Amino acid sequence: ARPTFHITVGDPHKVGDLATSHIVYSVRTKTTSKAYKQPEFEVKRRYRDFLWLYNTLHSNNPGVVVPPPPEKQAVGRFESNFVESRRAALEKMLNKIAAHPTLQLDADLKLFLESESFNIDVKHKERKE
Amino acid sequence: KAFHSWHSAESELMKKKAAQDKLLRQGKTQQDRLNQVNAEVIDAERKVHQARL
Repeated sequence: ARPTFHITVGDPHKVGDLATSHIVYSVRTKTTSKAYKQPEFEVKRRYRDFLWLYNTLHSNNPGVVVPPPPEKQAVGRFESNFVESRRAALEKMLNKIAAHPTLQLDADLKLFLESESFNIDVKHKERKE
Repeated sequence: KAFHSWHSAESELMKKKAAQDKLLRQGKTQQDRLNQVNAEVIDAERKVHQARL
């Protein structure tokens, strides 16, 4: 279940040019994981949400790992490849974290992957605030 | 007064509780204030209990 979490990051709703524009991906969790509510959910996360999220994972897990994020534009442009890297970076980040039971347990992350509204409103909602 | 205090623990308790409910049935809810208010609710209930006991 924990590693048995199934993730497609697709649908490169790459919000068109702004010189900083942010790709929004389907995140389909098809998950047999019982650490993920939905047997399938798709959310449509944007880069910013993830980076934060990634950080969140960082934040909820005190030393307890947090691998690399969604891919950096710090060398990236906005290239399909770059965004792919991001997509991938997430995929990876996510992949691993899912096959780490703990990082996969971040509730924000459950809500995040299993609800589209971004990390943010999930994150209020969770500390009952 | 002991009685009084006691109820006071309650009347307050109720307020915090009520507030929680309100955030909740604002619908949206700052989960932040919900938690704070709740923490105080449980204490207040206790307060009611104690002063009373």
